[PDB]
Amino acid sequence: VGMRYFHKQQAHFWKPVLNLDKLWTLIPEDKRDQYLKSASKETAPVIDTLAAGYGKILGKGRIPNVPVIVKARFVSKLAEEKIRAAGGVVELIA
Amino acid sequence: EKKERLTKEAAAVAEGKSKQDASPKPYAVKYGLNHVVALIENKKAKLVLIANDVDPIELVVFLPALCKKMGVPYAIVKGKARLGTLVNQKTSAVAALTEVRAEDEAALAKLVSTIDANFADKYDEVKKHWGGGILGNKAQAKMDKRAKNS
Amino acid sequence: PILKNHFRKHWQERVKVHFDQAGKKVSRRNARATRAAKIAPRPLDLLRPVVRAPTVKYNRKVRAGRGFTLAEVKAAGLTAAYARTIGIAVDHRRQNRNQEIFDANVQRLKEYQSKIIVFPRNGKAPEAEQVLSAAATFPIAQPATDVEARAVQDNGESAFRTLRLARSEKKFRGIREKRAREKAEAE
Amino acid sequence: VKTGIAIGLNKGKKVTSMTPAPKISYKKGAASNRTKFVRSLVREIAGLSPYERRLIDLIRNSGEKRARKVAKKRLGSFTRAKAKVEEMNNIIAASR
Amino acid sequence: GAYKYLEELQRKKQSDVLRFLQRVRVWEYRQKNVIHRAARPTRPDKARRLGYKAKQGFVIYRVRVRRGNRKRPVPKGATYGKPTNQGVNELKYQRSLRATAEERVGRRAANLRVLNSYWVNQDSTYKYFEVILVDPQHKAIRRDARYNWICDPVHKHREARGLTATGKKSRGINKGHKFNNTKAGRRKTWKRQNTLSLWRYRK
RNA sequence: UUGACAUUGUGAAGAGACAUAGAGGGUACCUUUAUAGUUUC
RNA sequence: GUUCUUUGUAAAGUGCCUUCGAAGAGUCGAGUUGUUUGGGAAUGCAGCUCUAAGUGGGUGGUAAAUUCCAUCUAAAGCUAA
RNA sequence: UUGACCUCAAAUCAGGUAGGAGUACCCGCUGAACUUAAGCAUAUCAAUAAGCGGAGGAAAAGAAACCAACCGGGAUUGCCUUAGUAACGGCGAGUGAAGCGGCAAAAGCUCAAAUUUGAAAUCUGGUACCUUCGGUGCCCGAGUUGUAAUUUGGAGAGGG
Repeated sequence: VGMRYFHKQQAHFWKPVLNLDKLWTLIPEDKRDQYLKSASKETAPVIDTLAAGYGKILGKGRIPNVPVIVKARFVSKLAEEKIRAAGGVVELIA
Repeated sequence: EKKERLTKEAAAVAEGKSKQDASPKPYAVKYGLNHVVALIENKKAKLVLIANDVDPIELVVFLPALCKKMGVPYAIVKGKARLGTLVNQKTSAVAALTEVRAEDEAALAKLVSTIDANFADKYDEVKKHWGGGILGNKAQAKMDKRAKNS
Repeated sequence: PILKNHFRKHWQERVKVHFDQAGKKVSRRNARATRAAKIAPRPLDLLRPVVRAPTVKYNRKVRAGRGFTLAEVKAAGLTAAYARTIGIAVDHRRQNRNQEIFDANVQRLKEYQSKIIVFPRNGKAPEAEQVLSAAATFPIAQPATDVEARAVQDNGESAFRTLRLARSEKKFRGIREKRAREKAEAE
Repeated sequence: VKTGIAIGLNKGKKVTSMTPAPKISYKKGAASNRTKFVRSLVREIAGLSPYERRLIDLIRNSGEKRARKVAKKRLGSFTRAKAKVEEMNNIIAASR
Repeated sequence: GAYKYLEELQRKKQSDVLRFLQRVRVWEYRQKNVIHRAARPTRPDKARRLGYKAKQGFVIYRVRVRRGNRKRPVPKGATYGKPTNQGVNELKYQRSLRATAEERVGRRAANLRVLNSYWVNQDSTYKYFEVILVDPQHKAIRRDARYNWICDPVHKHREARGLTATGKKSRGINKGHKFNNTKAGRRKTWKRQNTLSLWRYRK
């Protein structure tokens, strides 16, 4: 149907998505409650999505009010905009 | 001679603590083809002789150019077998002389004056002609009687 | 559904069934015990470097490579040919272009020369009680990226406009270079 | 030096580089003092090959546009045809 | 030495000197037999780089083979099959001519082991070759452990299995992405991936 | 069965073109000429 | 575990400075024909015609020109599990 | 006349070796059709059966003229996986790999191309002795149209 693509290899296309629904399962349970009982910009829990094995951060559901530092390779428009409502930034790691 | 020479040194080294300097400096021809070509292109040879008949002819054909290039008085002596006997071999295919004793210096430099007269100075016009237009004597006398009648 | 089975060929000749799965495992552990008596004080495997994997999907990890280099062995203070007899793999065709890996391997070789003892060539051969694994003693641990909690700093760069403009510059790089050289050749 | 983001003109993580030792077998093509002498010596013994007779008879006659077109055909590629014709200009220049 | 002055001058195969040596020596090789012994190599530089060492036990044979395609031996052009296979004069014989000329002198000199071979000269009807052979009984070879690997009886008839220099070319054995169908033997990598593998506990 | 390429060389004439080798000659030009050359039928 | 022997004015390894640094041809590659592969403006192998270079050569899965970068070093060889 | 050399021969010459069998696996060449497409010619069956040559306890492959586009891996082999995917095909029937990841096992290397030139330092054979899978002495030969030492690209060499 479309154009032909010679020598395809699915390592140039590895990019698993991660909805903002989950977004806190990457933090373990015993640390999960402590950062929820802190609205502190002084201590935001750093989430490294690439170490967990997630390429892109997509915004699907709504997150709590706590500000979070998120590190990822790719974020979308509504996903990045929803974190700034919580007062958190997105550091583009490569 | 060499087996006699080493037993001479083996007493002279062990007794007189010598550095094998009981033996004098040699003076002899150099004969290996990978060695003579290395003794040319350091301008280190005085004469270089060349056998005319070599069964791979291709082995030797660069020597008159390379002797002309580095300026060494080459010569083409007849016989691969003749050069072998004077170096205690069967065949030798080249022979060259680096050092000569001081008394025999004059007979060498006289000899080079005849050798360069034949070979190193004719080399410019040797390249500009071809050889091999000879014919067998039936075909030779066939074309002469035509050329006589013409 | 349509389903693709590739069985038109004479496949019943070439069928290999692995009933020897529990058989060859028992015949493999008898090799690791026969070798462990022939190599009797020595740890049955050489020491392996630390290597970061290629191919964007997997470059987040770190991995046991093949051998160190000619450079990491020199920086630890020993020659390459003496290194292979001590028990250290040396790979001659690999290169060092990253500093954090280079310091990681030299640190890995410094610790190896303290944990070993090398017997003299002369004799009297003290008892040593070998350890069957060298890769268990010196485990490959992942490096640490960041700390668990940092402070939020924000400058409003919006982080998607950044990825959009980085995208747009690569697409139009050559056309913008073509306009400038057509502009500069005016008169 | 990379930029630190995933896409762009210079994508990838930023690390500190080391520029390792130059390998000997990247200089396989650079010849010698010796084989400059040898190849120039053989060139005057062998002379010229017959297709290279026509190449120097084509540059003197009909420019270098047609000569690259023949030397593409006699040789393999077009990138070899530059180097052979440019060699044949060095022969005519050395003739004068 | 003459290592390079021959090597560089060998490459000028259409200069006025080498096409004289080509036309004289093509005459002499027709007048002899098909297989006959050279007392010494005509190309000492090319033999020496291929493993030759002028000592007792290295034998230089010269061999002459016909030039051209391989006409299929069916009689009167009868083929008896689907019309893809009906061709006769256009089939091309996967082994090179160089590897055929090795197996010819290998069957004749049976006590010898074939080291390698190389081109010398050619004609409209024939190509000429020259095969270097080693004698694994001779005591100059069975010592001096650079060359006593050839005594080992896994190296019986290297030329007939395609293990020589021209054997590994025509099998197409080198590393790379172009050699996928033949990297470790074509019939081994055929039989591997056309094989149903089944375990005790079916995955 | 017919053509091309390879095997396939060497001569003497003939018809050209260039490279060189001087004279003249209205960076050059160009009618001329010699030779020792490389090639086209 | 022992015992008999000095092999060696021998052999090997490491720092710094300067000059060097040789590296495989009827081959690599191109056309064409046959065969072949998943290979698609041509994946290999083979026949024939042409036939390379040295800061070069192959490869970088769309043919071509222009300019770069990356990566190994072909046409010779041995070797357990 | 006499003596070498090069090429080619002859001996029931001295000492050796190859053939043939087996063929389950192995490395090559040559090579079909029935069959599937509801006919059949490209295709498929199949780069298979038969035919022929060659080895071993395994063989073959192997220390990169590699994979890649990354923060790069690092000889070959085999298994799990990539995958019934990219791609090929009267685009129909049908066919169909590779790189990265995890494991089994891990081992590297040497010739050609440097003048030993203040010394062919190398090797077969014979003979005599001997502690005999061999050693030493002697004599014929081989060999400079290049046998040893030195170096193999990761380097390395001549000098200081």
